[PDB]
Amino acid sequence: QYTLPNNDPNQGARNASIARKRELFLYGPSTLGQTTFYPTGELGNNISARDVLLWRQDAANQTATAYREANETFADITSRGGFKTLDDFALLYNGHWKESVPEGISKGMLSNCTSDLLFSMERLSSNPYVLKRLHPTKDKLPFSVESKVVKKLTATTLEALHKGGRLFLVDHSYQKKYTPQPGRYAAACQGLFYLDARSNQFLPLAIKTNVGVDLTYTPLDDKDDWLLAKIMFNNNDLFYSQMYHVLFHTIPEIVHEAAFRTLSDRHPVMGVLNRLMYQAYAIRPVGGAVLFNPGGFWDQNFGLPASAAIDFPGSVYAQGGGGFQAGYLEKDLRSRGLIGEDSGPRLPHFPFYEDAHRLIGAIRRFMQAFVDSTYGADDDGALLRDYELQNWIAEANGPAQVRDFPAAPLRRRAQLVDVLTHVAWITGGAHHVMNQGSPVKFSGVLPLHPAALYAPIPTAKGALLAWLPNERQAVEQVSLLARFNRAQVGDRKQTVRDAFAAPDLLAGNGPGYAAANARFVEDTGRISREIAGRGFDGKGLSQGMPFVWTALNPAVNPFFLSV
Amino acid sequence: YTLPNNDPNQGARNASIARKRELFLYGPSTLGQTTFYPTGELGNNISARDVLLWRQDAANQTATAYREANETFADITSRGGFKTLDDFALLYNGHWKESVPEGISKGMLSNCTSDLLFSMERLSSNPYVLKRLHPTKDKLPFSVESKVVKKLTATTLEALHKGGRLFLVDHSYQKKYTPQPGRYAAACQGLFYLDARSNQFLPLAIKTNVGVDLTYTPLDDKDDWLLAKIMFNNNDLFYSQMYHVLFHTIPEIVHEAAFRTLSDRHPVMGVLNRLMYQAYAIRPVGGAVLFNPGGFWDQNFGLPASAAIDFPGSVYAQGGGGFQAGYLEKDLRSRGLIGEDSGPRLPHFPFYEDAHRLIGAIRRFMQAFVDSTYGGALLRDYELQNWIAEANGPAQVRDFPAAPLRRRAQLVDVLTHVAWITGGAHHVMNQGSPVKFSGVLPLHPAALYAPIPTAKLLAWLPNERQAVEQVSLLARFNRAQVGDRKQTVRDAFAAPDLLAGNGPGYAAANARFVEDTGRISREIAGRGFDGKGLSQGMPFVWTALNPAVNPFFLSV
Amino acid sequence: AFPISDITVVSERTDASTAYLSDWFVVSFVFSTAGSDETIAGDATIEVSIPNELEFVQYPDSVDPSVSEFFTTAGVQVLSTAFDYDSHVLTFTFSDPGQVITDLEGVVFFTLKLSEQFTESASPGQHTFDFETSDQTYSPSVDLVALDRSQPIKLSNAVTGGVEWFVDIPGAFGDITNIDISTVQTPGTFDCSEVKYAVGSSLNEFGDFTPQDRSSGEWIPITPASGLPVESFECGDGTISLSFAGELADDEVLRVSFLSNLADDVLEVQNVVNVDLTTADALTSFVLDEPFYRASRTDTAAFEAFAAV
Ligand SMILES: *[C@@H]1O[C@H](CO)[C@@H](O[C@@H]2O[C@H](CO)[C@@H](O[C@@H]3O[C@H](CO)[C@@H](O)[C@H](O)[C@H]3NC(C)=O)[C@H](O)[C@H]2NC(C)=O)[C@H](O)[C@H]1NC(C)=O
Ligand SMILES: *[C@@H]1O[C@H](CO)[C@@H](O)[C@H](O[C@@H]2O[C@H](CO)[C@@H](O)[C@H](O)[C@H]2NC(C)=O)[C@H]1NC(C)=O
Ligand SMILES: *[C@@H]1O[C@H](CO)[C@@H](O[C@@H]2O[C@H](CO)[C@@H](O)[C@H](O)[C@H]2NC(C)=O)[C@H](O)[C@H]1NC(C)=O
Ligand SMILES: *[C@@H]1O[C@H](CO)[C@@H](O[C@@H]2O[C@H](CO)[C@@H](O)[C@H](O)[C@H]2NC(C)=O)[C@H](O)[C@H]1NC(C)=O
Ligand SMILES: *[C@@H]1O[C@H](CO)[C@@H](O[C@@H]2O[C@H](CO)[C@@H](O)[C@H](O)[C@H]2NC(C)=O)[C@H](O)[C@H]1NC(C)=O
Ligand SMILES: *[C@@H]1O[C@H](CO)[C@@H](O)[C@H](O)[C@H]1NC(C)=O
Ligand SMILES: *[C@@H]1O[C@H](CO)[C@@H](O)[C@H](O)[C@H]1NC(C)=O
Ligand SMILES: *[C@@H]1O[C@H](CO)[C@@H](O)[C@H](O)[C@H]1NC(C)=O
Ligand SMILES: *[C@@H]1O[C@H](CO)[C@@H](O)[C@H](O)[C@H]1NC(C)=O
Ligand SMILES: *[C@@H]1O[C@H](CO)[C@@H](O)[C@H](O)[C@H]1NC(C)=O
Ligand SMILES: [Mn+2]
Ligand SMILES: [Mn+2]
Repeated sequence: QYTLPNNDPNQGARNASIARKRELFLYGPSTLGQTTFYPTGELGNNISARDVLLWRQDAANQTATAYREANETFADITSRGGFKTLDDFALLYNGHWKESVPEGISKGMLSNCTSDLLFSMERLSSNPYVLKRLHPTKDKLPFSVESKVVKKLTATTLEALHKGGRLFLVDHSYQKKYTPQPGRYAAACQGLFYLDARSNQFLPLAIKTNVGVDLTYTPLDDKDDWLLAKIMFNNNDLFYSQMYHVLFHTIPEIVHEAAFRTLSDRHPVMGVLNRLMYQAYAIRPVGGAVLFNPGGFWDQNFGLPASAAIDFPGSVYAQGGGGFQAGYLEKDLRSRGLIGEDSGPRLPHFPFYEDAHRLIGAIRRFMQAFVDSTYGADDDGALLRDYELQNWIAEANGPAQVRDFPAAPLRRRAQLVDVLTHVAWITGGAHHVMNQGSPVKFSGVLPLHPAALYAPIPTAKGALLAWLPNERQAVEQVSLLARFNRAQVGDRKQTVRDAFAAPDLLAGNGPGYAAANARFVEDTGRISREIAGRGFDGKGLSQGMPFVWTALNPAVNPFFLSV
Repeated sequence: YTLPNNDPNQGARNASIARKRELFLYGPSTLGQTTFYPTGELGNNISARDVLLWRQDAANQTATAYREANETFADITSRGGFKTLDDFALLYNGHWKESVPEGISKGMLSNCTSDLLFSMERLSSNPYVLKRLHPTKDKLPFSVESKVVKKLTATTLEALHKGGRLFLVDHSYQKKYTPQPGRYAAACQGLFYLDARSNQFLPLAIKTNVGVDLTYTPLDDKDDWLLAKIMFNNNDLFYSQMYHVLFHTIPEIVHEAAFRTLSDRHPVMGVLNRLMYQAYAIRPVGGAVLFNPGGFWDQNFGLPASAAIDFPGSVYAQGGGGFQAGYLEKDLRSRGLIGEDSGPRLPHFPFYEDAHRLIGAIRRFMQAFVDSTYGGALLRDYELQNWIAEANGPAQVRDFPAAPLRRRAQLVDVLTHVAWITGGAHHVMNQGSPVKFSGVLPLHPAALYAPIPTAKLLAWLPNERQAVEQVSLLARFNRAQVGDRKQTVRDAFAAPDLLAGNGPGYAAANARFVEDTGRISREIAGRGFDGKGLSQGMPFVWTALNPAVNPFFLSV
Repeated sequence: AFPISDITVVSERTDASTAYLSDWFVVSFVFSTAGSDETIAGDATIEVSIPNELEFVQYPDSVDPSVSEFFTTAGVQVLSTAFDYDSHVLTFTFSDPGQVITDLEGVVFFTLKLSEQFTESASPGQHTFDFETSDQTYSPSVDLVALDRSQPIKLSNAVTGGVEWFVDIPGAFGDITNIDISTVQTPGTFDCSEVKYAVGSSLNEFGDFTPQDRSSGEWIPITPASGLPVESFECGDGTISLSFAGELADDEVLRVSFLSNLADDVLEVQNVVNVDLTTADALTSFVLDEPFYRASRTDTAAFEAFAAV
């Protein structure tokens, strides 16, 4: 039922249907920011509207549930007198959100919230896409610290830590360009981290606000000053993750657009891409209508206005970001210096990389068997003579204007396997680290991770609940992030393990497809049992961290870009 | 509060209006395509303030309703769910005691099979769509087998038509819309007639206008006719909820024009601000939680929120929503429902009766208010003339009195109509009417869950969870707190800052209004069934215009 | 054959009848007297043929390991041995001029390898070796078993250098999620430019596979720059540390190869490999201390009883 065009008798009719798709499914202007073309035309609008319909019916249950459990949560907090201290923020979570967030929020995220190791390790797990190692000579120190502070904190110097390849940087200073909404405040933090030889641990060193009087904090500051510095950084990091992942939505969309304009609907790769891009064309329309509109959910809850949120992924794209091959797992991490001994020592623990490496392994095994089943050989003339595939590549590189896509002509199976692996990895993995249930479980857990700051950025070293949301605002943050989660994915059979198990794909693709599918189901069964069984060792650590991180669990995540 | 005519600080008074005009702007229409909505810094600030007041004033009701919904669902599931159609009483008997304290309508459950109850709803719980068929200017909608017509009515369609006795509710415009997956809908037309034998308004026929396009009558099988009424009520609920958007957006644009022209210390502006309390919350809140994709409308109604939002803009795009066209007597006699020119009189028009009393009280107060303010002095109130000119010009208000406004009766008309909408017309369609009358299950389902029949019934109605969710939403449209907050219609003009800030004539008028609406509210609260089981001539007790129950403002 | 009472063959690795095709086989010649033959020794020779499948292994290239003198535990000369490489006959020659030996108790053994010619076409399992004397044939038996794929194993391979070590991790153990490996050895020097790994899923009838160079797997070098599955990698002159995180399939074997260059005057190498496996639902440790040997070996202190007239 799905076949290649190479030996198709009805090739001229197949060509005709493609030519008619190309008249009705058109590249339109970028929406939801300025990145990638969004489909327009009669057929592109029909597809967009079908996806919005499916999304509408799939969001009802989770939305209603989240509002109900938010109303209950607020009744409980209010009845207990509200927040008198930072520990009462646990009332926001204990015993609540059982239906919206069945797995609960991160084990250890509340108990150990003041832990510096937990604050540094988040940059290698919850949001691993920003951290970057400082090259000893090709990068300079972003900011300076009083060397007496550096010596008492690290037992060495910034110069020596830099020369030794042990300094790492998170740079959110670009958010200096934005102005908070009135009654809201925000910094533009740069965080400096280091790998400590004394303990073999990735640790926080300093935080520079880059706003106002521009203070620099350290774990040697007063307790509340350092804690508040970490809160400001977490605010900037939340803004970053939420708005950079727009690109995790728009790079797949454009790759699928170019494919839909060139591959036959009966092409086996078209069917797998359609499966992975399930409902994907809803995210820009829905987000534009309720999330980033004037007074929408973003404006209601976050510090920076929706206009700044929407400007950020376009600025990234305008500076050259969002390359397709640039985003392959190891290519990305190696470009940031996070894999192996790269002009410095090896990170002892990179939980995102390890979980990612396992899951991507399962996906790549499947994709390899899928490509071999379709084209029939070993690790390539059948690929070269698939004019639909070659058209897809030319179309991507040309009219669709995809960045950093494998050049045409595509000569090696390994290239196609890379493309298909990276798409499945975005929709069933990378997306769910930044968005999906990750903000409610890890990235946006109060009090350490507030969507907005409610008191002005300090001007000296003195200080608290005043920067943090009040009871209603806190419930409203947890309620929005709970609305990014999808508790029903399991019963809907829309989990990452079921990604390739669509009945029409099993019925129309051939025996090799179904064998690769069964191996993928068993592999992701192993991976999901490993992740769900996670807990703390004898040092209170999980993957070297004071919290349990499960964002890449294939039994919990959907196989598509669901929010 | 003071007219500009003799204000010593008239220069600063003008300057404040210049500033407001520079910061409070007409913006693109939201919640559909009807009427401008305020942008600019001051408009954003007023919008946000109303939205915050609205959320604060919604907390109690939504939390209460959530826990009562969980109670109702636990009890229904423990009692074995719906097996009979009579099992829907489980949904209401002994539940929703705080979120709907007055209970749902007396008789709506016990007499739910009554044809008189079904037809009399078009003259009470939603009176805005029925229309008399003119003998020669309007044609019959469809055919009905003459045999059936004679058995039912003892006469013929042509005789009823010629004698001005045929009435129509046409919902076939909804055939333009496609229901959400797993839900279904008709595009019904209901034909009703004023039976000369019994002097009762009665149903004659219902035509679905979908599929095989069947036509039901009360002579059909029990479940076929009953399902016809159910489908009609489903269309009628869509209409009432989506058409009442104009009850929000037309007062809004009048108040936007007023806010850009009247001083804040103008007495008409103080009365308009009191009536439009929280009004600018309704479109943003409704956009964020009601008609957002996957919100409460999607969760409950058969048609998606996109079609819902399309409907008021369609009404508007065809000349609906005229301000003066909405005046109670103008509307009812445009539709041939009142006026002896139109035909034989309806013996019972509950909505017209209660509306005529209530609008009488409002109008008497407004006429005393205009007299207190003005006494000539109308034409010299250049802020007022600026309001009329602005409403007809930039604000694009439709069918507003032309500028210059010369007679006091025109201003009395405007203020009376605005008060009538925020204190009365809104609450017939919205507020607590859906949960008490318009959307009572099983006769008034928000969605149908089975395909429309193709030949001559729990499969169509919601299940246990979906029924509980419908009563939950409709119960969250109610505000059980309006009495304790002193925000009823009886309190409409008794604001301290208004009483104090206006004048003695104002306070005299207000005490008059409180007396009148007290009489009205006791009258409506004393209603019950007489010797023949009727209230206002209907098999149920309709109370949606009670001034001691309704809010004075467009609250949800 | 007197005074030969028995000829036994076991694996030096297992010390029993189970052996790999790659094993050193201890071929033991038991000498006893319990009748009252005189054994015409010294002057006397005992010829025993070695089956062609067994071979002496020579290191250095010029030293014949079969040529030796054998003594009592107290140091008395008893006999000397030499092997004919053309006829495959081992000759024992006593060193006692016209002088009857009354008592003889001892064991002469040599360590042999199986020939290539035999192992190319060999099949599991049981194989008997035929040693012919003059009055009797001795036929000890050994089971040629396939590689143990139920736990981590260690394998030696002589190369021009030269030991290549193999550490095999069978996926059919876990459940395997993490693998920790460390090796220490004296006196070799590890070549850190030559650490590599492969993952194979085929396996032949002897449980083995041959990874292909850049079915069976592909050899993948391990450098500081390498990423997952490599979690960590230290290589010093006498020690290597290595760690893996990844999914080892039930039908797969991870094979780590590390080369050790040796001085030419080295004949024997001590080597341990600790392997710790982490398996979902614990931590299982293994020690693999099998040495490496370059040549056929014996023990000259071979006889416990000896007496002549
Ligand atoms: C469906 O669309 C395909 C893509 O447009 C067509 O592929 C084209 O087919 C042509 C005929 O097979 C190829 O022609 C080549 O060039 C000349 C033409 O002037 C011939 O003599 C050559 O022998 C021929 N083959 C070569 C050079 O190997 C086109 O090159 C080819 N285009 C692409 C992009 O692959 C299909 O033909 C078309 N199928 C049908 C049934 O219409
Ligand atoms: C609203 O919620 C409050 C508690 O949050 C609850 O007390 C209200 O009930 C009413 O409170 C009034 C006090 O302001 C009281 O006079 C009134 O009798 C009481 N009514 C009932 C039925 O409990 C809640 N509902 C309101 C204010 O209508
Ligand atoms: C809303 O979503 C929840 C979660 O998927 C649904 O609850 C599941 O319903 C299926 C249907 O039989 C059961 O098999 C599961 O056991 C339920 N899971 C849980 C955690 O309760 C619920 O039914 C959905 N509600 C609606 C109206 O669709
Ligand atoms: C992170 O939090 C977890 C859970 O709150 C801590 O684990 C608990 O530690 C206490 C004392 O060490 C034990 O009595 C509990 O039994 C542990 N709970 C679990 C579920 O294991 C952990 O110690 C914290 N880690 C750090 C570094 O502070
Ligand atoms: C406040 O506004 C009015 C309207 O512009 C000002 O002026 C009078 O406007 C009327 C229109 O109703 C004109 O007919 C008159 O000519 C205007 N009066 C003049 C020019 O004296 C009024 O002056 C303003 N108040 C102040 C204090 O400037
Ligand atoms: C788009 O959808 C409409 C309604 O389903 C249909 O009439 C039209 O043919 C569609 N156009 C396409 C699929 O190109
Ligand atoms: C309660 O639910 C309503 C919707 O029913 C929502 O608007 C409101 O924000 C919720 N309350 C809280 C405290 O989140
Ligand atoms: C709008 O609100 C902000 C925040 O309170 C305030 O600073 C500003 O002055 C307001 N604008 C107007 C026109 O009142
Ligand atoms: C509340 O009600 C919903 C359905 O209305 C039900 O699924 C849920 O389990 C209930 N929760 C509790 C705590 O009873
Ligand atoms: C309507 O219901 C009420 C209460 O159940 C009953 O007393 C009355 O007789 C009913 N009226 C008719 C006309 O059936
Ligand atoms: Mn997303
Ligand atoms: Mn309303």
